Amino acid sequence: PYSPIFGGSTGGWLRAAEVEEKYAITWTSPKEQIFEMPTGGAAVMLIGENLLYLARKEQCLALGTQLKSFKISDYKIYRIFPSGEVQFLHPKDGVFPEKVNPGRLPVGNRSFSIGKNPNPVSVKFSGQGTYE
Amino acid sequence: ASYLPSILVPLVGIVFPGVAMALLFLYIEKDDI
Amino acid sequence: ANFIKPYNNDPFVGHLSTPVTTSAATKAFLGNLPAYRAGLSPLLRGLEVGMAHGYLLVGPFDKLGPLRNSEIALLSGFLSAVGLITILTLCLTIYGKVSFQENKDLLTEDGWSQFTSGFLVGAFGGAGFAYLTLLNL
Amino acid sequence: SHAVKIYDTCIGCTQCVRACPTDVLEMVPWDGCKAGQIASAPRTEDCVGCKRCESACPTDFLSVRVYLGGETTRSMGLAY
Amino acid sequence: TKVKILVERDATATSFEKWAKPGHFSRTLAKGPKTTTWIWNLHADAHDFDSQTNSLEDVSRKIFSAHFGQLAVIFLWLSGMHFHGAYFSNYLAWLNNPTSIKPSAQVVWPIVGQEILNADVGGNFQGVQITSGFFQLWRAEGITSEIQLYWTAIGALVMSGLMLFAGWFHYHKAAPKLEWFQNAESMLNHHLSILLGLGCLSWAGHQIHVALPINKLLDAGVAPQEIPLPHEFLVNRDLIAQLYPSFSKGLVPFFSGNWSEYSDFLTFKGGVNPVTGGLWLTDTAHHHLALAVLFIFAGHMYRTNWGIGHSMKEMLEAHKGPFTGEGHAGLYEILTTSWHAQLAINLAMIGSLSIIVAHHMYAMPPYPYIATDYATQLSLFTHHVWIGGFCIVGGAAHGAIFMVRDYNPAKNYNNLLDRVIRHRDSIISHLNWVSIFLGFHSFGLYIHNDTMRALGRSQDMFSDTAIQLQPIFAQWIQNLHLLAPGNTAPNALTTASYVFGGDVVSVGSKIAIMPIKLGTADFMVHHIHAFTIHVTALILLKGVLYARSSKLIPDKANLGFRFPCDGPGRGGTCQVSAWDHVFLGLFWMYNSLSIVLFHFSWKMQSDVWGSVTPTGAVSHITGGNFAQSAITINGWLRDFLWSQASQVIQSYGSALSAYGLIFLGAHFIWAFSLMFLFSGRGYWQELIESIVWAHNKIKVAPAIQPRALSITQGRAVGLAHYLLGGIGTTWAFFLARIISV
Amino acid sequence: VKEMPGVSAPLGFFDPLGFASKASPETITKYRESELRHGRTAMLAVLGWAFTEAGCHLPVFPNAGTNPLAAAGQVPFWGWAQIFAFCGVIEFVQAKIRERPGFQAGDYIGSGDLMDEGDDQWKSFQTKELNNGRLAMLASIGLIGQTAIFGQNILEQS
Amino acid sequence: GDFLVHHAIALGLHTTTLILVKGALDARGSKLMPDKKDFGYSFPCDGPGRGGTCDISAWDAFYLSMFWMLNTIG
Ligand code: CLA
Ligand code: CLA
Ligand code: CLA
Ligand code: CLA
Ligand code: CLA
Ligand SMILES: CC1=C(/C=C/C(C)=C/C=C/C(C)=C/C=C/C=C(C)/C=C/C=C(C)/C=C/C2=C(C)CCCC2(C)C)C(C)(C)CCC1
Ligand SMILES: CC1=C(/C=C/C(C)=C/C=C/C(C)=C/C=C/C=C(C)/C=C/C=C(C)/C=C/C2=C(C)CCCC2(C)C)C(C)(C)CCC1
Ligand SMILES: CC1=C(C/C=C(\C)CCC[C@H](C)CCC[C@H](C)CCCC(C)C)C(=O)c2ccccc2C1=O
Ligand code: SF4
Ligand code: SF4
Repeated sequence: PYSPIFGGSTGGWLRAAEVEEKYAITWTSPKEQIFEMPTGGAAVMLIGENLLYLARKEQCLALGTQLKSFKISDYKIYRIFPSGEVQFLHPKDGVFPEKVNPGRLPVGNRSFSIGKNPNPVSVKFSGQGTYE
Repeated sequence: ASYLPSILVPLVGIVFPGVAMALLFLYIEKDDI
Repeated sequence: ANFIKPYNNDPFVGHLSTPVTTSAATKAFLGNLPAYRAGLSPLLRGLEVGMAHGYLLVGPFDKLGPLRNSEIALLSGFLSAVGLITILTLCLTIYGKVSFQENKDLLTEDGWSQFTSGFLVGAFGGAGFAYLTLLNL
Repeated sequence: SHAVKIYDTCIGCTQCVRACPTDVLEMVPWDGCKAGQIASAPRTEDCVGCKRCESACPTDFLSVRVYLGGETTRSMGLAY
Repeated sequence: TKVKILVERDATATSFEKWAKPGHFSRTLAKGPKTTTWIWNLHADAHDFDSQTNSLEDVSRKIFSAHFGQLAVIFLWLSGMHFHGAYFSNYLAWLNNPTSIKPSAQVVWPIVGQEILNADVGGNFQGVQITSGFFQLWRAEGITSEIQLYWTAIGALVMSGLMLFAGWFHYHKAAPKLEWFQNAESMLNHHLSILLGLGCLSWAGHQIHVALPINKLLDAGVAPQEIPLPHEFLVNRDLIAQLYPSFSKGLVPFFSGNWSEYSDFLTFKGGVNPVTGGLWLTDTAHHHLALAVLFIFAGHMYRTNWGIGHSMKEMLEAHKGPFTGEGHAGLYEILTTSWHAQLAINLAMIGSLSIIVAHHMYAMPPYPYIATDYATQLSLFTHHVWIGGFCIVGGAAHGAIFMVRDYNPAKNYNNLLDRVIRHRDSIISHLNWVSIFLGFHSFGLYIHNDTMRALGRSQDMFSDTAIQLQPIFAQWIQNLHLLAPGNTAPNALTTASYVFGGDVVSVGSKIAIMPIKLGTADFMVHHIHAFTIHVTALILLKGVLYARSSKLIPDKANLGFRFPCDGPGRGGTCQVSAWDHVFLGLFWMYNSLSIVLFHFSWKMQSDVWGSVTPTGAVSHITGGNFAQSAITINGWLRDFLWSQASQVIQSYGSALSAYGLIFLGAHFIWAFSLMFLFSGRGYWQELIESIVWAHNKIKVAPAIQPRALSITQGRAVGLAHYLLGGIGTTWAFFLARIISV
Repeated sequence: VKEMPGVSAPLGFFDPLGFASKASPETITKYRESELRHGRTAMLAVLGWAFTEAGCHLPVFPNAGTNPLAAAGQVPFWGWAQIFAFCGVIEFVQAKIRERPGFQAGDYIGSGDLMDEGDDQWKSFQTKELNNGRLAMLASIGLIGQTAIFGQNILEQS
Repeated sequence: GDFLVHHAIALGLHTTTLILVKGALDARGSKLMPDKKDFGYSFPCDGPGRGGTCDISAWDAFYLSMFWMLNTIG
């Protein structure tokens, strides 16, 4: 239906996509043009909405980078589970991670230089490394 | 004496490793405990 | 024309509908094998597979074994085939007990157990039949 | 999953976020830097451990650091 | 007139200003050295023109003039060879008595006692015995004097100067425009009709007028002094009519169509000349004449300026079937817009052609007295085999480079390249299966034979006196080639080569060439060859296909052609680039060619090369121990390496001592390579940090900071030293084993 | 039917005697199946006759290498029995094919379910097969006849 | 001969000790990895960044020194 015109390749997803998380990428193409598949050789993107399926988030983000840096197209990425659940992944709040977005909260932030971590001997026999 | 090696070498080199590998294979992928 | 098209009309799956992969010849040939035939109890599937693979296995040991040149070559080959069949049935039992742990399609504990019992019986039958045939030829 | 940590030496240039192939990193508002932004790793379950973020770091020593740990299907780079 | 000459006058100014600015070509290196890595980069990107300019015209002008420079270097090398033959060689003495006199054209100054390397070759001469077969080549040309060699060297020097001047002129004075380069039809017409057509025609003329009569007189026993000068064979026709009484008729038969009258010196007898042990000169003359005709004909196939001809673009677009979508649509653009694609094809073909040359030259010795020169035959075979392997792997590498850089999916929609990339997984999986099958079966035959021989169960091995694996197909082909003369090649008096079957051609009591029987050992070794070739193809094809992307790195193309890794993520991502695939393919090519050379050497020493008695009895070098000893790994270790390594290890104190020294040095370099191959960069960087602290403590500190070799450079150095050590070890081994004779 | 492959020829549709004029689709399908089976068998038979005539014989049939009809005797009864078994196995496979709903006469490759779209080139190539097969049928029957009547055998001025 | 071989043995011992002592002393950090101690004793690398860091852990020092130990004992 909305999938880009592709002749098929042996590099698509495999059984884990059916049994584990699969990924989908949607975008809008102003015109019809040829882009390189992360798996196969080449595919034609439809005018308007294009929906594509992949087995790894890295493939989706590589294709998104290709679109952004070559055809200046905005894109969205979702994760589909076998149970039917769908989760929105790449634009987490409608703005790319490079751009600052008020409301985000820091995660994994340490308030001291990297060289002030505790020694391994200090954290020993506890299920933790120096960074944690 | 002079009969034991015939009995044991096959057990130690075939039967013992076979059963040992069977049990280890069962336990490695048991998925519980 | 174009004899290569995406499998299942899904361009994004890792497969292709080549003449080898999806043609009447291959679909009908594989769909009638015991491993995939319809309306077969798993015991019957195992029995067919064992019969096929037991008769098949006596020959190499019989003709290329160390006792091939002795007048007892055929019996040694049969015994080697029996031992290998026993090993393979051990493999099948452990695989079934490891894979399907939490009568039907072959992918179940009881289904696979019945398949393995059938395979053992059929493999011993095939080896015995090969011995019987080769004994006088 | 791997553990990604950002230290306060960061100068908020965004290069680590751009280099990330799995969209693990992002920019969050901050006040300890001139740019007013700092890198964060909210979703490290998608981190593969390529350490591209560290390679793309101007600060003397790697304000962003990656410590490899338990391996899952996502972090192991497996399409299967 | 679509095909036309276009040039730019004074394209580049000639000055030395750039010569004092190393790294000027690349934008990154032009800023000067901050660390020692810069230095290495300057020698690594020197000839990477594509990465220095974004314009194809500039890259094309650089390639053309670099090719001119290479031609100048080759001409200088030829000049040096010919000059050392004329002034420092015993060519005349060898001419007089080729069998006994050992060729030599190199002399060593006595400075440290190295004059021992001046062997007692003969002819009142002392020097290093040469194994380049130059003496046989010169004799085939009817040189018969050192004045001619001197003038050959002078002409080569003048040609080298002309090539240098042409390179300078075609870069800095008259640089052809890009449209000039993109003429595949015209270029092919000119290279086929003239370079290869008229080249063959001119060489055939030389042979008919110079080489043929001179060599016929030499075979008759005429001393070189009494042989009239070659120009004397062009002025008085009767002087040639005595040798070939068909010139008397002149050129009138040629134009009248009665070519049969030339059968005197244009023959099709084949076989080998019994006197010199080489191919008949008349056969080679007819060969080159026929090739000249064919090349001239084939050079008119392509359309250049007059309507008639073939347009390769249409030709490729026309070939498309149901299984391949768009067929060969877009390949012409690929091969006329990217030098890497063309270089890949050309290197693959040159390498395969070099290996074919190596195979054909030993089977049918083309030059006089080259067959019995066992040292020359072995050296030429191994040299050209190595060159062929290197060229094949280089073709693979440049195909990968094209895929990474010059591949454009927009222009390659659903054509052959697209489809190959789209079933690359199946291709590689099946190549992997066939490689494993070949390896298992072939090498397990050897392991099984070794195990049975160790257990005393000789009746259970894969040997002639045991379970037999006869190469029935090869034997059948040999029989057909044996029966060809008179039945399928009625006008050919003798078989193409005596390898297939026939008499034993021996010259001066030495077996020049004899039939080679194929047994179970030949079967096993041939399947070993196939296994190694399939594995090398696996590695290189996998590097080419997965050069742009993979299930690990979907965006590998952005990382470039050669990069160390993509980090320790996804498990580990070491050696994931196509350059690393070439790095491994070089090892596997070296292994396969080592096996090929060992097979050739042992088989020829044990089954072909040897001596004959007046009765006709045959005594080979190793007594035919190949059949029952080449079927186990221990047999190769003992009867080939240990047994034939006696010459090298015992060469000390003789003229061959240099070969023993090089044997040890090659072992040393091979072991040294493992230091780079196994270790990683971090250790060495930290060690260099400590050493730099030591230097700094004494106020010695280079401004160019030292750096451990990059990961890619570490691998490259390890591979280069590994190959040098292996090649040198086998070089010394073969040359000392085949010069103690 | 006129649309099915094989028609393209100087003769066009060639049905002098009425066999497909009113035949039901089942009978026309059976006729096409027979035509293709005979044609393919005849192509292989002619190729094998050429192989035997040229002296090309397997290592296991060393003595007989001159006349195919003569060579047929050298094959023991069990050799022919195994030929028959192999042919019957292939016939069983093809019978299993014909049970599938979308079967076309002689399309044991399932072209209907394989091609992206039905094409004229495919029809022309099927016609090429049918024509070379008809020629092979006539040639094979002629070979056997000319060798039975005149015992000299082909390549011996026959 | 004994003299030359003894000096070769001294070379081997000194080089193996150099490798092992460098590994032990730089185990806690180097200029390339000032926080090496945080990554443990045996880790593959620290990525291709800042020049490449293959075989930078102390375990890699032991792995390299094993070759020299074998060579000198040989
Ligand atoms: C570690 C000590 C050791 C080792 C390496 C061997 C090695 C061998 N024994 Mg001996 N043996 C040993 C102790 C040992 N034995 C002791 C203490 C006894 C007294 C019971 C015997 C009595 C014995 C007999 C009677 C025979 C052998 C035989 C053999 C040979 C075939 C192996 C076999 O059939 O085992 C058979 C051995 C047993 C059934 C008893 C087990 C042997 C020891 C105690 C096990 C030690 C395990 C070790 C600690 C490591 C455990 C880890 C492991 C599971 C990976 C082999 C050369 C056979 C022979 O000579 O063939 C030519 C044979 O017929 N052994
Ligand atoms: C191209 C292939 C080739 C090769 C491999 C050789 C090799 C050899 N020749 Mg032959 N030769 C060649 C071509 C070649 N030559 C040609 C074309 C000619 C014709 C002119 C000769 C004429 C010739 C004669 C007449 C003699 C040799 C001799 C020799 C031997 C000693 C050379 C030597 O070290 O002297 C010493 C050479 C040097 C010390 C080199 C000079 C060092 C320069 C100044 C270094 C400059 C580098 C520079 C800094 C780089 C930057 C460029 C700069 C200019 C800007 C050696 C085996 C001699 C021999 O065999 O004696 C028995 C001998 O007598 N050759
Ligand atoms: C017809 C004249 C002729 C003659 C007398 C020779 C003679 C020789 N050739 Mg040459 N050769 C010829 C034509 C000829 N060649 C042509 C036309 C080709 C192109 C395929 C070659 C390719 C060739 C190779 C690749 C090699 C030789 C080698 C040899 C030598 C091997 C010994 C021998 O008995 O050769 C007998 C030669 C043959 C049995 C080859 C005959 C080839 C036939 C004529 C092919 C004809 C192709 C046909 C015209 C295609 C037309 C298509 C077009 C219309 C579209 C000998 C000197 C070998 C050599 O010198 O190694 C040291 C070697 O390796 N030949
Ligand atoms: C027609 C032949 C040909 C041509 C024109 C090129 C041209 C090129 N190649 Mg290709 N290549 C070739 C053959 C060729 N190659 C072959 C046969 C191989 C197989 C080994 C390769 C493998 C190859 C790889 C793997 C790569 C290239 C690359 C390149 C580019 C850069 C080369 C450079 O900077 O040189 C620099 C030259 C040197 C640093 C000199 C080193 C020479 C060797 C290591 C030492 C030689 C030792 C000597 C023979 C004996 C020493 C004796 C001892 C005792 C001292 C350039 C486009 C590189 C690239 O990125 O291109 C895009 C690249 O990555 N090539
Ligand atoms: C002598 C050492 C050696 C051996 C045995 C191998 C073996 C192999 N290499 Mg390796 N390789 C080596 C050195 C070696 N390599 C080195 C030094 C390098 C550095 C350049 C490489 C680089 C390299 C690459 C880059 C590639 C290989 C590949 C292969 C495979 C080729 C396919 C094959 O033959 O499978 C058959 C296996 C064998 C012949 C091994 C011997 C097995 C014998 C016959 C039977 C053993 C007994 C049996 C298992 C008993 C079982 C019971 C027992 C467990 C008790 C195979 C796994 C290729 C590969 O994997 O793809 C196909 C490949 O791509 N190798
Ligand atoms: C044709 C051919 C082929 C293939 C083939 C095959 C694959 C075969 C197989 C075969 C087989 C695989 C066979 C088998 C058989 C089997 C049998 C025949 C069985 C039998 C059984 C029995 C008889 C049993 C019995 C019994 C039992 C059950 C138990 C016990 C008791 C008794 C004894 C009663 C191909 C096309 C590829 C190629 C060409 C050739
Ligand atoms: C080795 C060398 C050298 C030398 C060389 C030489 C010396 C060569 C020569 C060469 C030559 C000397 C060549 C010639 C050629 C010729 C030709 C190639 C001709 C052709 C002709 C033709 C083709 C013709 C045609 C015609 C005629 C006959 C007339 C009429 C018409 C026509 C036109 C058809 C040197 C020392 C420098 C150095 C190193 C390299
Ligand atoms: C030894 C070694 C080093 C250290 C080696 C260095 C720094 C090379 C030193 C070269 C010297 C300074 C030049 C002089 C060398 C010879 C005396 C002659 C010149 C040889 C060629 C350069 C022409 C690495 O940096 C390295 C990096 C990655 C993997 C393996 C290794 C590795 O094995
Ligand atoms: S690359 Fe380094 S300095 Fe730049 S934003 Fe990321 S952590 Fe901060
Ligand atoms: S060990 Fe070296 S090549 Fe491998 S991932 Fe680490 S830095 Fe890259």
